[PDB]
Amino acid sequence: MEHKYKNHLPKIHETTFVAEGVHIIGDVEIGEDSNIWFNAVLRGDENSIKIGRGTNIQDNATLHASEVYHEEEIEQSPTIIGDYVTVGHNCIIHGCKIGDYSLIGMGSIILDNAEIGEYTIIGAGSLVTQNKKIPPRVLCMGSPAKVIRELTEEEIEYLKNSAKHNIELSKNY
Amino acid sequence: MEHKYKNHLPKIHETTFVAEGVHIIGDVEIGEDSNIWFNAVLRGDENSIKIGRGTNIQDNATLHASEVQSPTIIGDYVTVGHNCIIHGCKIGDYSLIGMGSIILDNAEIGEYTIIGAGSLVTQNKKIPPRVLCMGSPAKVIRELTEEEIEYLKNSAKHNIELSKNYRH
Amino acid sequence: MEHKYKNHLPKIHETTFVAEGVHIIGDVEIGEDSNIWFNAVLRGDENSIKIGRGTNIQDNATLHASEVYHEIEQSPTIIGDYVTVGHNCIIHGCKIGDYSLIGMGSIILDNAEIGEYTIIGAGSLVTQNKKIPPRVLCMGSPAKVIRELTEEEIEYLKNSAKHNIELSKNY
Amino acid sequence: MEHKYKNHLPKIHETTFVAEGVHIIGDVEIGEDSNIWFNAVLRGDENSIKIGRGTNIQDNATLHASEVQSPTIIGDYVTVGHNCIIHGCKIGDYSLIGMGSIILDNAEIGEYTIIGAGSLVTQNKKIPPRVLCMGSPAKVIRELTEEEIEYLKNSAKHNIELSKNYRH
Amino acid sequence: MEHKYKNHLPKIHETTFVAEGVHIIGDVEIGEDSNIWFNAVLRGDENSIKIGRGTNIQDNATLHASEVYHEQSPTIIGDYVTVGHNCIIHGCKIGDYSLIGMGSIILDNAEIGEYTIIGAGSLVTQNKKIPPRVLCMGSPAKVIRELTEEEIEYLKNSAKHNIELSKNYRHHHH
Amino acid sequence: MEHKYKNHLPKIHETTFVAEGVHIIGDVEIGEDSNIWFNAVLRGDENSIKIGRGTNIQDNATLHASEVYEQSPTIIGDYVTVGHNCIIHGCKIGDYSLIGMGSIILDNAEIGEYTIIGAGSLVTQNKKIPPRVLCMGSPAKVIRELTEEEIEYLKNSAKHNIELSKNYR
Amino acid sequence: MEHKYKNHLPKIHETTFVAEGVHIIGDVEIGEDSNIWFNAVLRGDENSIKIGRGTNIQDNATLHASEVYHEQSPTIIGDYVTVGHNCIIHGCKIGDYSLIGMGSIILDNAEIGEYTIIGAGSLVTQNKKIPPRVLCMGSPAKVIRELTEEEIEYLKNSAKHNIELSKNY
Amino acid sequence: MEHKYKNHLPKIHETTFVAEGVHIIGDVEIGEDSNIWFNAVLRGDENSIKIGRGTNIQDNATLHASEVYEQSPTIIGDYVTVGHNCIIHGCKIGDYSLIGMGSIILDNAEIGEYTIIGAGSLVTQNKKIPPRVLCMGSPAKVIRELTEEEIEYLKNSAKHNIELSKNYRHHH
Amino acid sequence: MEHKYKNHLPKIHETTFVAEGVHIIGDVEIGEDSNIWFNAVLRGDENSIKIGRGTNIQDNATLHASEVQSPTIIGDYVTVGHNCIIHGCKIGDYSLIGMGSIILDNAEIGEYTIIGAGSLVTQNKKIPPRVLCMGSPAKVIRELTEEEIEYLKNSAKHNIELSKNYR
Amino acid sequence: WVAVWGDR
Ligand SMILES: [Mg+2]
Ligand SMILES: [Mg+2]
Ligand SMILES: [Mg+2]
Ligand code: NA
Ligand code: NA
Ligand code: NA
Ligand code: NA
Ligand code: NA
Ligand code: NA
Ligand code: NA
Ligand code: NA
Ligand code: NA
Ligand code: NA
Ligand code: NA
Ligand code: NA
Ligand code: NA
Ligand SMILES: [Zn+2]
Ligand SMILES: [Zn+2]
Ligand SMILES: [Zn+2]
Ligand SMILES: [Zn+2]
Ligand SMILES: [Zn+2]
Ligand SMILES: [Zn+2]
Ligand SMILES: [Zn+2]
Ligand SMILES: [Zn+2]
Ligand SMILES: [Zn+2]
Ligand SMILES: [Zn+2]
Ligand SMILES: [Zn+2]
Ligand SMILES: [Zn+2]
Repeated sequence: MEHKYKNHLPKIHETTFVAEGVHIIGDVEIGEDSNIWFNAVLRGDENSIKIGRGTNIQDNATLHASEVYHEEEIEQSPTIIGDYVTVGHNCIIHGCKIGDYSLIGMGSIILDNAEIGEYTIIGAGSLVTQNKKIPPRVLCMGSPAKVIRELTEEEIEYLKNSAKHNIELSKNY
Repeated sequence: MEHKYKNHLPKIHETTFVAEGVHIIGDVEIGEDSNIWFNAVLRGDENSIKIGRGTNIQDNATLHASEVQSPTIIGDYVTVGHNCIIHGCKIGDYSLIGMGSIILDNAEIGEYTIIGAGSLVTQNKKIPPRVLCMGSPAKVIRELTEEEIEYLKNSAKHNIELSKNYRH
Repeated sequence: MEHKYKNHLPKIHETTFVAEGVHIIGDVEIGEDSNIWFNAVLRGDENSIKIGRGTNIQDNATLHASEVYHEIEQSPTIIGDYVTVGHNCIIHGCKIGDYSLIGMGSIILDNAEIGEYTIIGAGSLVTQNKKIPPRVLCMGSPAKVIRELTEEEIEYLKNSAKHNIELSKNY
Repeated sequence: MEHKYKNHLPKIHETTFVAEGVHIIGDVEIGEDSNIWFNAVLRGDENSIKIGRGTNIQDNATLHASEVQSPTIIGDYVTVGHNCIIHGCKIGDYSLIGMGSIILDNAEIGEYTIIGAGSLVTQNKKIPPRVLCMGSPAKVIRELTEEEIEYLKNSAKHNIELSKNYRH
Repeated sequence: MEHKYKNHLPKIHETTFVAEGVHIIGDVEIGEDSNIWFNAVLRGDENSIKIGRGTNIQDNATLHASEVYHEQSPTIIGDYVTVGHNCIIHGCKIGDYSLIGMGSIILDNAEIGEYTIIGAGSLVTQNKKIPPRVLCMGSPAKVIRELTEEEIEYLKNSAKHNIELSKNYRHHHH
Repeated sequence: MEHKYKNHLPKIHETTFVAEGVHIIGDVEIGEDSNIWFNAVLRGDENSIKIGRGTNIQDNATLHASEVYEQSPTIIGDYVTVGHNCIIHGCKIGDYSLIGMGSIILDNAEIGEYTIIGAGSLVTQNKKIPPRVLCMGSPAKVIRELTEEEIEYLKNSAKHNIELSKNYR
Repeated sequence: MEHKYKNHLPKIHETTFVAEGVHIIGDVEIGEDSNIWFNAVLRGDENSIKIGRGTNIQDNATLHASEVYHEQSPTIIGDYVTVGHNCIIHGCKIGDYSLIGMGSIILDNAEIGEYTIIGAGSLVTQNKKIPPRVLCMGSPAKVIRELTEEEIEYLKNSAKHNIELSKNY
Repeated sequence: MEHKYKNHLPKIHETTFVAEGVHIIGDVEIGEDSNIWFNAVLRGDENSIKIGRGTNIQDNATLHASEVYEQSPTIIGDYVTVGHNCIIHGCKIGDYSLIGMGSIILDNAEIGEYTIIGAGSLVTQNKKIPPRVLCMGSPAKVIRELTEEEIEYLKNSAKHNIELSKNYRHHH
Repeated sequence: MEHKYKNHLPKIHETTFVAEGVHIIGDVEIGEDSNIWFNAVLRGDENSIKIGRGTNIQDNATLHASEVQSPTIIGDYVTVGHNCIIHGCKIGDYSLIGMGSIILDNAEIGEYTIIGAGSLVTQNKKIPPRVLCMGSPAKVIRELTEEEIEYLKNSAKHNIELSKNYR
Repeated sequence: WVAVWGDR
C-alpha cells in the first residue's frame, strides 16, 4: 500500500479508505473521507501529489508528474486535486491541478500544467494537453478536449452529489 | 481476490479462472470456463455484474456500474480486451471489445459484434449485432464478413484453452 | 511476481527493478537497469516479450501479443533500449526502437513498428501494421506522423532515459 | 486630431479621452467617458460613425465605412481591441472585439459578445448576443459563461478608469 | 511626414494627397492623384517603393521591403489600386485597378495581377503569383474563381471615387 | 514622444532609436541599440514592458498587456525582430526570435529563442513555443525545426536593423 | 381530408386547423391548437403518428414511418414543435419546442431533443440522437453548438405566434 | 385554390396559368403569363409575395416568408424559373434566373438576374448572389460566370414554360 | 387527377392504386399493381413517363422530364421515396430511391440499387446495379450486402399490399 | 481555442 521514496512517506488521513491493490508512493498527502479504489497508483516521486477531502480516485487510475528540472523559466506543476473531486476509472492524472467538485470522466488523460476549474465535467475518454486552462463550471470533452458550454444547474447539482455518494460507498466497506 | 459488499458475495463458477491481482467485489456472477485475467477489477457495489460462460475479461480492465440506468450484463463467449472500461452496459454473445475501449451506461452491444480498439461507446448507444463499430464516439462502420464472424466463434474459445494452461 | 507458462519462466536481469503488483508471465526477457512499475502486466503466453536495457514500463500498463497462427506472420513484442512506455499503455505485439517514448495511455497494435528516437503522443492509437519512422512526432487516434523531432526533443529522449534509471535506484 | 469633412465636424463629448496620434474625421459622434487610444483612426467620410458612452477604441485601430449601406454604430461599454478594423458594422453594448479582428460591412455583433483576437466577420454576418465567436472566417462557438459575462461588465469600466490616470 | 534616407528624398506628385500622421521615407515615388491616408507608413529604406496614379493607400497601412541580397523585388504598385486599411505591403508588385482587402498581408516577390480582388484578412505568401482578373482570399490565400464582368467594372469605378473622396479634404471655392 | 502613467516614466537607453509617430507610455524599459519604428505604440499602463538590447519593434505595431491583480508582463529578449503591425500582448519572446509581420501573440504565451513566427500568425494565451522552430498559422502550429541558414538569418536580421536605424537621426 | 386505414380513423382535436389539400390517414393523433398546412401528408398506415399541442406541420411536408418489424420507432412529435416546409419526418421522435428547418429529412429512430434547431436542408440519419438545446445542421447533420438562452427564448415565443397565425383562417 | 387572409386576396393576372392542387393565400400578386404548376403553395400571410411576368413556379414548390417584426418579403422578377419542389422563403430573385429543382432559398437572400442555382442547393439567410453566375452546393458557393450559351438558355427557359402552359387549353 | 395534354391521355392499369391529390398529366403509362401516393405529380408533357409493374411513387414526389434527351423510365418493383424529384432518368427493376432524392436527366440507375436519402444524382450519371450510392453529388459507396438485396426483393411488394388495404 | 497540441 504505502512506500517511502527518499525521505518522503505518504501522509494519509485516518478516515481515508484505501482499497486492495493500491500503491501510494512518496510525497503524497490525502485528506479526510477520500477513497482510493482498487489498483490505483499514486506515485509521488518526481513531484508531490496532494488530494483534498472527500475526493475519489477510482479503480486502475494513475497519478504521476513529469521530471522536475529545477529551472526558473520552466513552470512545472505538481499534482493538486481539490475536495469532492471524482477521478474516474483508469484515468491518468499527470502533474495537473483539479478544482473542487470537478468530475474527470473515466479513461481521460490530463497532462502536466493543465488546470481544471472547479465544478467542471471532463467527458469520458478525453485528453487535456499540457498547459491547457479549463475554466470552472463547463463541459469539456474530446481528444484533444474542447470546451463545449457552461454546465446547467441540474449538472452542477449532480456534481454536488457525485463525490459525496462515493464517500457513502466507501464506508460500507 | 473476492470481497463482500453489504450482503453480497461473488458467485463464481468453480471452473472459472481468476488470475492473480484480480479483485471481484460484491454482487458479481461469473459463469463456467470464464477467465478473468491479471489485475482486472470487477466491482459490483452499485449494481450487479453478470458474466456468462466462456468469456474472458482481460488484464487491467475495469467493470463497474452507476448508482441505482442499467447493471452490467455480459453474455457468453465475449472477449473484453486489455484495459477496457465496461460500465453499466450490455454486451451480447460472441462479441469482441477492442482493448482500451470504453462502453458507458445503458449501451447495448449486439451479439457477434467487433468494437475497435480504443473506441468510446457513449451512454444509451445501441450497437446492432454483426457489425464493426469503432471511433470515439464509436459509429457503426459496416456489417461483419463471415470470415470475421468465424473469428468471433474462436476468440473466446481459444482463450478458454489458454486459461487452462495456468494454475487451473 | 513471476508466473510460469508451460515451459517458460521469465528471464529478468538482477538489476531490473520490479515494483509491487507487477505480474510477469511466461516467455518474457527483461534487460539490465530496466524498470517495471506498479501493477504493470507483462503476459508472454501467446508470444514472447523482449525488453532491452534501461527501459521503463510504467504503472498499470499491459504488454501482450495476439495469438500466433500457422499461416501471414505474427510479430512478437520487441522493445529496445532506453525506451519509455507511459502509464496505462497497451503494447500489443509491436516493435519499438531504442530511446522512443510511448505517451501515457497509448495503444500500439500488432505488427506495428515504432522507429527509434520517436515520440508517440499520449492517448494515441497506432493501428495494426503501421510503420512509424525514426526521429518523428506521432499522435492521434488513429495516429499520424506530425513532423520530425527537433534536436532538443531528441536530446530530451537521451537525457530522459537515464533519469528514469536513477529514479528507480532510490526505491 | 479632429478633422472636418465637407459639412461635418466630429461631435465629441467633453469627457471623452483622446490620445495623441488619433485622427477623427467628419461625421463622428462619440459619447461620454469613451476613450480613443494612440494612433487610432476614425474616418467618418463615406458614412457616419456613432460611438456610445464608456466605449474604448484601442491603439492603431481603424474605423471606416464602405462607399454609399450601414454606417458604423458602436454601443455603450464596448471594447474594440488594438489594431482592429471596424468597417460599417453594428456592435452592441458591452461587447469585446479581440485585438487584430476585422468586422466588415452590414455585419452585426450582438450585445455582451466576445469576438476572439484575429477574427474575421464577413459582410452581412449576424452574430448573436452573449456568445463566443472566433476564427477566420469566424464561427459561433458557444454561449458565454457567467464569469465571461461578469468580465464584460467590468472590462470597459476599468478602461474608463485607466484613461483618467492620463493627462487630458 | 517626409523623411530623408541617405541620398533619397520622396518624389511626390504635387496633386498627391498625404494625410496627417503619414510617414514617407527615402526612395518612394508617388504618382498624380494618389492618396495616402492617416497614419500610413511608406518606408523606402531597404528598397524602393513606387506608386502609380490614382492609387489609395488606406489608414494605418505599412509598405516596406526586405533587405536586398546577392533576387529581391522592390514594392511596385500600379494605377488605381486600393490598398485597404491596415494592410502590410512588403516587397511585392500589384497590378492596375486591383483591390487589396483591408488587413491583408502581401509578402516579398509576390505578384498580384491587374483587376484582381484580394479578400480582407488574406495572406499572400512569398513568391506567390496571383493571376489577373481573379478573386483570391484566405490565409494562405487561394485563387477562388475568375471575376465576373460586373466585378471588373466595379474595380474600374472604385479608386476613381476614392480620389474624389480625397478632393473634399482641401480647397475654399470648391 | 514619451508619456507618463501614474508614477512611471519610460526608461530608454541613450542609444535607442525612436522614430517619429511613436508613443511610449509609462512602465516601459528599452535597452541599448534597440530601434522602435514609425507609429509603433508601447503602452505600459496595465503592466510593464521590457525590451532588451538590439531589438527592433517595427512600424505600426502595438505592445500592451492585460490588467493584473497569474498574469504576465511583456518581456522581449535581445536581438528580437517584431515585424510591422504586430500585436504583442503580455507575452515573453526569447533572444534572436522573429515575429512575422502582422502576427498576434497573446498573454502568457512564451516564444523560445531563435524561433520564427510566420507572418499573420496567432499564438493564443498560455502557448509555449519551443526554441529553434518555425511556427505559423492561425492558431499557429509548430511546423519543423529551423535549418542552419535560417538560424544564420536570425543571427543577422536584428543586427541589420540596428545599422539601418543608425542611418537615420 | 381524413382517410381510414384498416380500423384506424385519425383522432384530431376540434381546435386543430387542417388546411386544404392535407391528407391525414389512419393512426394519426393531433393535439389541440396544432396547425397542418397546405398539401401536407400525414400517413399513419405503417405505424402511428402522434402530434402534441400547438405544433405546426408546414406546407408540402410528409410524415410517415417504416414497415414495423415485430421482432422500431413510430413518429412522435411533442408540443409547440415547428416542422418546416417540405420536410420529410420519418419514424422519428421530436421533443417539445424544437424547430425542424424547412426541407430537412429526419429518418427512422432518430431523436431530436427538446429546444433544438435543425437547420434548413439537413439530413438526420437513422438512429441519430441529437441532444436538447443545440443547433444541428448539414447533410449528414452534425451538432454545431449549443443554443443560447435567448435563442431558446425565441423557440418558446415562436410557435405561439404560429398558432395565432392560423386563427385568422 | 385562392384563399383570403385577413384583408388580402390574391391579385392574379387573367392570363396566369394556375394548375390544379395549387393554393394561393393572401397577399400574393402574380404577373401576366406566369404559370403555377401542380400542388404548389404560395402562402402570403406573414408577408407579401410578388411574382413578375412569364415566371414559372413548378410542381410541389412552396413560397413563404418569415414573421415580420430589414425583413424581406418574397419578390420574384420576370421570366424566372422556380424548379420542382423548391422552397422559396422571403428572398429576392432577379429576372431570368433559374432556381434548380429541390433548392432552398432563405430569408433576405438575393439572387442576381440571369443567375443559375444548381439543383438541390441551399442559399442561406442574407446571402447575396451576383448576377450572371452559376451558384451551387449546400451551402451554395458562387462557382464562376455563366457562359454566352448559358445566358441564351436562360433567355428561353421561361418562355418555353409559358408556351407549355398555354397548351393546357382545358385548364385555361 | 388525370389530365390530358395535347393528344395524350394517361394509360393506367386497372389495378394501379392512385391516391387522392395525385395529378397524372398527359403521356404517362403506369403498370399493374403500381401505387401512386398522396399529392404526387407525374407530369408527362415535355416527354413521356413510363412506370412498370408493382412500383411505388411515394407522397409529394414529382416526376418530370426536360424539353426535347431522355424520357422518364421506371422499371418494375421500384421504390421512389417521399418527396423525390425524378427528372428524365431511367431506373432499373427493384431499385430504391431514398426519400428526398433528386435524379436528373439521362441519369441511369441499375437494378437492385439503393440511392441513399437526400441524394443528388447528377445529369448523365450512370449508377451500376447492386450498389449503394449516396451523397450530393452522389457517389458509388459500395456493393450491396445480401440482407440489403433481400430487402429490395421485399420493399416494393410490401408497398403493394399496403395499398390494397385502401378502400 | 485549443486546437494546437503544443508539446507531448
Ligand atoms: Mg450552457
Ligand atoms: Mg451558458
Ligand atoms: Mg447555458
Ligand atoms: Na482547499
Ligand atoms: Na481493433
Ligand atoms: Na452509428
Ligand atoms: Na481568430
Ligand atoms: Na489627390
Ligand atoms: Na523598403
Ligand atoms: Na489581419
Ligand atoms: Na484608389
Ligand atoms: Na516575416
Ligand atoms: Na406528443
Ligand atoms: Na431538396
Ligand atoms: Na400487367
Ligand atoms: Na438512406
Ligand atoms: Zn509519469
Ligand atoms: Zn463507475
Ligand atoms: Zn492480447
Ligand atoms: Zn484510453
Ligand atoms: Zn474603408
Ligand atoms: Zn470572404
Ligand atoms: Zn519590412
Ligand atoms: Zn491590451
Ligand atoms: Zn415512408
Ligand atoms: Zn415559412
Ligand atoms: Zn421539369
Ligand atoms: Zn483558450
